[PDB]
Amino acid sequence: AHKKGVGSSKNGRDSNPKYLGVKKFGGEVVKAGNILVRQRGTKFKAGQGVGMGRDHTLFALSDGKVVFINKGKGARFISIEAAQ
Amino acid sequence: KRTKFRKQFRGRMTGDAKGGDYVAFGDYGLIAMEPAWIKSNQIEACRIVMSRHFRRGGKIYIRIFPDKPVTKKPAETRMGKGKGAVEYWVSVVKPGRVMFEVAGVTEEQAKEAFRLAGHKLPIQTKMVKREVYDEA
Amino acid sequence: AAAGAAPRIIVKMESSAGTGFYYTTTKNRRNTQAKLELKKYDPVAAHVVFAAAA
Amino acid sequence: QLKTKYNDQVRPALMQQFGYSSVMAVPRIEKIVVNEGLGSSKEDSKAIDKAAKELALITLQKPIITKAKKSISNFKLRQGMPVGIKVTLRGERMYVFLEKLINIGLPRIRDFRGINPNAFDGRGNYNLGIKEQLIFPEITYDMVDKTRGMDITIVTTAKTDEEARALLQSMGLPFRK
Amino acid sequence: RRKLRTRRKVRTTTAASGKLRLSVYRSSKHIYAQIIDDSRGQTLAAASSAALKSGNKTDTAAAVGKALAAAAAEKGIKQVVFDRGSYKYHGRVKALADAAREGG
RNA sequence: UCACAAGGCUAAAACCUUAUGAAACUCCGAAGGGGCACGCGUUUAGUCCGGGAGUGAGGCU
RNA sequence: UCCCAAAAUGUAACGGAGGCGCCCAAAGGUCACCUCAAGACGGUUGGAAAUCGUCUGUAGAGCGCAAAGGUAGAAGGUGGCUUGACUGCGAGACUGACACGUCGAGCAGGGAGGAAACUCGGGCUUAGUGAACCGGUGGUACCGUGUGGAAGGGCCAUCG
Ligand SMILES: [Mg+2]
Ligand SMILES: [Mg+2]
Ligand SMILES: [Mg+2]
Ligand SMILES: [Mg+2]
Ligand SMILES: [Mg+2]
Ligand SMILES: [Mg+2]
Ligand SMILES: [Mg+2]
Ligand SMILES: [Mg+2]
Ligand SMILES: [Mg+2]
Repeated sequence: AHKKGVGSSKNGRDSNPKYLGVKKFGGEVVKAGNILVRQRGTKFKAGQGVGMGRDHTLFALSDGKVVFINKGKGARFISIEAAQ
Repeated sequence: KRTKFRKQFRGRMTGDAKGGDYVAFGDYGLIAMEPAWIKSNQIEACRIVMSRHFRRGGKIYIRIFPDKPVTKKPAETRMGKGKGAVEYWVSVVKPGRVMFEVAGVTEEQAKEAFRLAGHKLPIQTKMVKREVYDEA
Repeated sequence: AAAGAAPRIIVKMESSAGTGFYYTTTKNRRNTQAKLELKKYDPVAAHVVFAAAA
Repeated sequence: QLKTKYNDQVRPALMQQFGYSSVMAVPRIEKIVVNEGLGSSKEDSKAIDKAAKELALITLQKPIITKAKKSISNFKLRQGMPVGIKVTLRGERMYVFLEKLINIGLPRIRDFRGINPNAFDGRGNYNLGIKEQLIFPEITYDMVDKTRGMDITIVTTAKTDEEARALLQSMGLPFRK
Repeated sequence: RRKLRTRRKVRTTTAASGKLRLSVYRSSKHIYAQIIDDSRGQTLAAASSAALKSGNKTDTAAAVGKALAAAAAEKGIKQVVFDRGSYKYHGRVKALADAAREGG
């Protein structure tokens, strides 16, 4: 006549969002200590003027202007060059 | 028929047929015309039809193959509580894709064995014959 | 954390300096077995090494 | 030692045999490598002690315990535990132990008529491991417990197998024909 | 095997350091100890040892350390970074060091 | 990586030609989108401080 | 953590899979050194797999645990010395309705490793967590009800 279940899911679950990616893009002014990429790994390597926290977070060290170096795929660098 | 080990469940979407529209392994070939789903048993049916009509032995190339799991919820359940559990298997045959290749048989034989397979099929078809040397 | 705590325990590293100051971290008892001996700063002087008080 | 000079008298022998445009472009001998892979079934600390002793007393050089590559198949295997014993001999002590071998080794071998002449390192080298230990200059059954055997691997800097072969034999070596 | 050299090489932060890096090459019985401003593709000072050597083969390290550092006085170089090679900072290249490390 | 069509080859795997599927494959990879600078060119909004809210059942293509 | 998620972030479902509520006194700091899986030829126990050698070998391995990204000029394997798994702070950003959360240059005390430039305020990273309240404990001498004490509170630390 009717049915009695009984099944469910073992799924559903997921994890709260991890707002990643670059926050500071090609040709952008930058204050000292402004963050420029959140990333899982070495996706973007620090160049001149940019350091890297343990989160592999890239944060700029001395003001200036942001510049993206794509060195042919899998090896890429972000840097600051000050204006003048 | 089935695949042997995998992941389990899937989805659905469509546009025209990737590869391959061309006639390898044989002299005569049967081609989809419609964006169907094709179940094992439907092929199984075409295989057995053509296999009988050719008797011994001819040569039969069943190009298409059901890797796609389709599910169906239990009988009389209110939606949710889960995803349906693998009812059967389909092969997402898009238009122009060649489903069948037969060779070692006359044109007549090929026509017939084809037509017979066609009437067992969810979708319109067309037979054709080589020249498609995009590669080999 | 929780009571049962068989491996790893919150130990407190109290100074020899007799200042009052201490620290806290965790030791496994599988590998420390006896005691814990560490050399950290003291803010009531400058840098005087502590032992694993209960 | 003396053996070195004999190599240096094999050198114009192979220069003359092969017509080499250079004297360094002639087959030489790089290291000797002694392996002792008991383990797996022999998990005894006492036994690897004994292999250490035996090896140190014949080869006059300390031996390394080459552990398990951490491959743990169905049968008896595991992570990081003793399974083999290596002693790499090159240069002086190579020549000393090797002369000990042609001199007192294969001669004192129970039922001996040469070794396998069919090709080895088709790259151009040559190994050959050798069984029993009760056939020795230094090993005695009157200074051990049970009975074992080992592995031996030379590296002829040859370019093929005929040239390796030649070097080996004219260095003083038995080829069972 | 090239790993030691490219290792310490990248480990010398090229430009962003500011200081100048200082090559060596004691593998042969001749060296080359160059002084480089990294960034600019240019090599500043330098003091070899194959244009007469006195005679010493490895004893002369201190000599070319002192000779180099001597060139460094004139050109005006007071800051440095020690770009070793596959060379494990011990004797010879340590001599070249200590030598330049006082005779600047 | 997982799956898969005919054949070769070999003791089956690997490998060779032919051939193909993929949300949780990717050698690649658009259209589009997003950030920043200008306004090189049109137009009108914006932002902040303070008072008053209501809304938090949505519906179809 | 991955897919859904429509190549910026974000995005629901009783949608599709899988882990966590720890662990490490070395698996941390620094210094120095080493390079993987796998197949082929030949090798005493072996002989599917053991241990040795030669050749190939950009990752087809490893990273305590899930997976994703990452990584061979090391994060991977080994050794020396070690307690930065440190106090007093925090320019400036990421991120959230709030409370939270995350990254962090640089200054001081004062130390570790290095010959040194230097690096170190835990762990390749992302889970290993609990706001207040009332209470335990070590320091502190801020308040202490006529005054001087003491009970009691307050502060920093810290445990449930
Ligand atoms: Mg191409
Ligand atoms: Mg509501
Ligand atoms: Mg609502
Ligand atoms: Mg809605
Ligand atoms: Mg989008
Ligand atoms: Mg919503
Ligand atoms: Mg209350
Ligand atoms: Mg108190
Ligand atoms: Mg009190």
